[PDB]
Amino acid sequence: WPEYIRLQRRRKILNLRLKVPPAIAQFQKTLDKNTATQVFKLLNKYRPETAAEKKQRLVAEAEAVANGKSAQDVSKKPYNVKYGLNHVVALIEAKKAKLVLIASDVDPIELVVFLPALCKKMGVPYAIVKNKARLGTVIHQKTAAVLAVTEVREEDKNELASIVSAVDANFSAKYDESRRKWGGGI
Amino acid sequence: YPDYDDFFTNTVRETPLSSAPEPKRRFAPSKHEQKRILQLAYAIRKGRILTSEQRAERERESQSNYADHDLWAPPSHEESYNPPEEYPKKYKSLRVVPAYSNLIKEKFERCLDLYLAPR
Amino acid sequence: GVLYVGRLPHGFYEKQMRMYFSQFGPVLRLRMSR
Amino acid sequence: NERTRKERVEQAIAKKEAQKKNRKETFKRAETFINNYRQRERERIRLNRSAKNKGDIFVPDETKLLFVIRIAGVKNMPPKIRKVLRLLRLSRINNAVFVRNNKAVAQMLRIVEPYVMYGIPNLHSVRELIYKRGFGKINGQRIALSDNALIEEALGKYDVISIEDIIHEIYNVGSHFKEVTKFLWPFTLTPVKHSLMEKKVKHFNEGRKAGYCGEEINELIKKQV
Amino acid sequence: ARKLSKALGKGELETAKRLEARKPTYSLDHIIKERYPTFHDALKDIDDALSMLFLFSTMPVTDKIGAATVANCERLCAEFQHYVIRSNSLRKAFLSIKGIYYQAEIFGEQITWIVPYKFAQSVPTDVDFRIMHTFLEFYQALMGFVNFKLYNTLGLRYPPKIDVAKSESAAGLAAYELEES
RNA sequence: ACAAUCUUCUCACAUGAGGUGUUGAACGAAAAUUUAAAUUUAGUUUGAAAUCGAUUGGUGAAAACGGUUUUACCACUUUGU
RNA sequence: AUUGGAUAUGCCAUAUAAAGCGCUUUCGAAGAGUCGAGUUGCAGCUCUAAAUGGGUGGUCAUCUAA
RNA sequence: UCAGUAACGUGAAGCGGGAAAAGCUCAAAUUUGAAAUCUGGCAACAUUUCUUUUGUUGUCCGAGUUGUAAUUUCAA
Repeated sequence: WPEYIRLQRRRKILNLRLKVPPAIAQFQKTLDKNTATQVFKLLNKYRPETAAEKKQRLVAEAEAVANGKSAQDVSKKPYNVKYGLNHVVALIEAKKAKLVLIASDVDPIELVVFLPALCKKMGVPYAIVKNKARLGTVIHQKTAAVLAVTEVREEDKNELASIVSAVDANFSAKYDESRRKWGGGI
Repeated sequence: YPDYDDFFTNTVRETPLSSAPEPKRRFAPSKHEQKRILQLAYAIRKGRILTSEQRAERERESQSNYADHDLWAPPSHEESYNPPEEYPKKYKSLRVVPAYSNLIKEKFERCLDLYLAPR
Repeated sequence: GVLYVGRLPHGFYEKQMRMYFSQFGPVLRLRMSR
Repeated sequence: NERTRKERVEQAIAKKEAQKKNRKETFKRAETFINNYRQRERERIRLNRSAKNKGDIFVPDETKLLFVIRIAGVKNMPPKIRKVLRLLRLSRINNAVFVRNNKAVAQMLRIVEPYVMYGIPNLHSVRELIYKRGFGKINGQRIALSDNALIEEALGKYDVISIEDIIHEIYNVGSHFKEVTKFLWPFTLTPVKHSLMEKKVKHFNEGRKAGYCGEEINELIKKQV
Repeated sequence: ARKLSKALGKGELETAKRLEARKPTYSLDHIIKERYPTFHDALKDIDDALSMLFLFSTMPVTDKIGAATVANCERLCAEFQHYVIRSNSLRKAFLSIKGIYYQAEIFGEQITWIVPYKFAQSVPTDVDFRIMHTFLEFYQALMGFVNFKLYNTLGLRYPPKIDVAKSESAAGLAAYELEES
């Protein structure tokens, strides 16, 4: 074996053989396969505009202004998913977010360990999904840590009230005692 | 190893937390874009940015590259439809002549011989 | 055993369920009430 | 080293059929069937709507023949749809055959328009289509018409000896056009995946369309072969 | 392709479209410079390239073969047919069993090219089309470079103007109008 | 592919004629019909909510051997051109 | 000949912007194995904080470290 | 200078008098009506203590939402 692989299987197992505190225990019990395929289907409309094609619409916005036309008077308030850890902590404290999504593999685990406790207190329905990179693909990033819907348009409000009800009923309604007991030690 | 003492986060807080009022810059066009538009708009008047139609039509005169500049500043064996020298096969009519399917394998073998067979 | 699954998407038939439940095992009886 | 090249090719033949036989019995997710019961309900509604109080057709005129191709299919289709597919000779998708335009044909052209795309055939395109994909059902076997001797042997009763004479009886569709198509097995216009994106897209076929393509049908034929 | 699959594998369709137009393509200029020094020597080795240009120009579209390059195979052979007809370079012609073998002579070098009949061909399933698409690309440059030379030698346009309406009507060399440049 | 074809008018003439299409469940009125049964059938209600309560007339399309089983909106223009 | 900050003047600028100070029925985030105590030669070892708190000086004054 | 003074042979410091005086920058509050940020590759335009220097603009990756800019540093 190489010099590093025999570490790469051992830190896999020392997360199992030790006593995981109940704060960290919930970060391995995770939203399932099925209900984690509709959340990202709703989000794949509300992606942030790719930075290359936000400029593309900006040169198409700045060419008519150079002639006399405009669209700022008729520009409706935009929509997208809201990301970034520091922007989503303030979206929960202000009770603006409605669905917080926590990655299950943030490397320093303290970055997100207060979020399932903050979402329980502020009444923001939450779920812990796999693969921080899977969130990163949503927002044109390498690794995202968290996302949040704060406002979908009137088109998907009826869809969102249904998909949250799948999030509480599978993550929050279940997983209710494994978050209240220690983990690991297998 | 006790259970999880959620003595505080047991309930739900109903209010928001930060009390400073909502700023006015969340209810109007993004003034950072409006500054960004004016940088692009100015750039058109100085003619450094080709515009959106110019984004399209200057791609279309390209991708036509077929030798636009000058770089230089065995035979048949008398075989035909009615060959009487020997009696391949003799074909009475050109319309009755079939298609010799071995030419694809023969020409590829000759092409592969110049690159793989030695000389 | 018997089951009474509710909140199905409208139009779902026993032909749809028996095609799916047979992947879980034997499907003796099925009744889509109307 | 042709012996080792053939043996490795023989080793390549065995691995291709093994994975084709091993990849079997894929489980059906609960999403597929409920949509199938809906897409079939959509086709049932599309059939009765186009039949009841809709007994009129568009029939793009100025063409004695038309080009109709089933660009796709319906999983567990209706019994009337499949029999019509058996009637229209497009039993398999991506099959190529030109049919004479008629009022009865337009009824069939409006019957499977949800599952097939119609249009008009070009003059020189059909001249190359027969030259490229002319594969008649020779003794029931879809053999290519590589020589006019066999064309004169089978279509001698129809007074057709050459492909040009067959095309002249097809473009200017005569009485032998129906018999020539009866003896000819339909062609297969499988869409060609050229670029690197064509092999990656999820169940895409270079973006075919549905309806009366018209000149675009000739453009589709232009990319067909 | 390991940037496109990164784009296609992350669902971003637009960067998957923006990079295939700027798909990096090498140029075939300096690789025909050194291997064929003289145009007469290039005329001497123009038989197999033009024959291959006349070979794949009549078959159906293959996966490894280029559909757009088929039009290049149609345009290059027609230009070779139009320029030779304009210069009356063809001297000997035989209608053999394989087809019509045309023996011409342009710029001093006598060249023989074999052309087959337009028959209902089928895939041989044994010729490496991957190796054929590469070899045809090596023959696509010489067909155009000679057309860049022959049309300049004859005063015509390189490439000549092609009438699409006559091409859609299958006029052959009449479509590619050999207008004097 | 949990993507998909439900009608953002038509036709005539300028006046017409058309435009077939809607969860479930609970609730409950008083009248008319139609042929005792059915039909129309106020007002309700509610999370695309549900825990036995199925009614049973007619039309035929394929396998099968004239019976037989299979359709999960086959409806009276009545299940495969 | 290289170079300084200026003075006047020419052309550009992009300003849909930025800044000073009133006025507030509103808010006002502040640095830890550090502070601190015990203890060996400001370092070592053991232990380990708080928010009108914490530090240094006479209940007050004065400061705002890591 | 306080001063060989307080304090304990060692030995300051405050005040006062001079010289010189210039202040400030981050972390911690959401840009969320839009990562507005930056390195790099290529190409044009300059420019020089300088053909040797130093930049601007266009363009393509890349860094960056585990936080790059604007804003603020308690005097507020």
